[PDB]
Amino acid sequence: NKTVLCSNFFTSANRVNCLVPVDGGRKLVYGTDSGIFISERWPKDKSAKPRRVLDASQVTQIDTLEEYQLLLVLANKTLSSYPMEALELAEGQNSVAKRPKKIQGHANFFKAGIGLGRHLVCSVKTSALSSTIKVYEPTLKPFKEYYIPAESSSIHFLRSTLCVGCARGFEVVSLETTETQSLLDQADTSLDFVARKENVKPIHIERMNGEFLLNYSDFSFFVNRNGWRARPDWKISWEGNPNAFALSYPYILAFEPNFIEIRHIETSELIHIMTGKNIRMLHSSTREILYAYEDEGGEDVVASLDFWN
Repeated sequence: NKTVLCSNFFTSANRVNCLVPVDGGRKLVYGTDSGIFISERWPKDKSAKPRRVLDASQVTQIDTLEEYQLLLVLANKTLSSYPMEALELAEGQNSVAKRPKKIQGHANFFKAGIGLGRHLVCSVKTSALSSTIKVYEPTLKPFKEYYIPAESSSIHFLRSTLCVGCARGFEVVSLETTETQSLLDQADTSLDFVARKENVKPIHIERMNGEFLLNYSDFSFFVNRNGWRARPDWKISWEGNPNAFALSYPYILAFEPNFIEIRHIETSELIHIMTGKNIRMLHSSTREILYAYEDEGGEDVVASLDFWN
């Protein structure tokens, strides 16, 4: 099932760039080119509009550390924290809770995950050229920094290490110690299609049992750890150029700007294509996958996909 959550409020004036659920999924926080808004996921009153909570411009990425009651905001390349009370109804326009704390001045993307010891926030500067990675620990203090001689698409926490999606592939980087190694094994000949292509866009990594599902813009396949191929006869080549992925067993969903492609994880067969315009995956949780799309004219629409059997 697909359900439309909000088709009325966001428009061609000021589209939804990003979103994160808070308060156990009972509220949604939206980032746009002009501001940050909050609504109820299940409002009692259906004339309720999202409400503006922070002024901030060019908000391209947003997340939380719920344990530390921090809202994390990337706005016109500046990464900052706010306390979660910034979102309260009780707070007014000048209150000290809506004051940002600068974390890093210039950043292209970030990722907050558990990655030990403590748990963490990474900010990545990147160009065609190179990438600089900074890592932070709980009020937030710096911790470790890294350098990478390639353009980076993505970043993933893999227990004690960071796996960076960069133009040469997934490269594993050691939190304490080191230095760095590719994930895939050069001797595995069943992985030559990956090596054929240079360049690639590694986008997303997912654990299943003791295999990992690796998702790039061109293809998906499984490895074992030691990055040796698993299910060697199983391979998906995507119809489009997906920039995001989500797993909702037994389905794997690839989002590209003009369509969502849905495949069966066991058989690898095509189940459904959902066409549209300017499709952006917003957030994937055990609850649902939230995404946005343009509809005529000029509505911006927020929707939910949820699977059940």
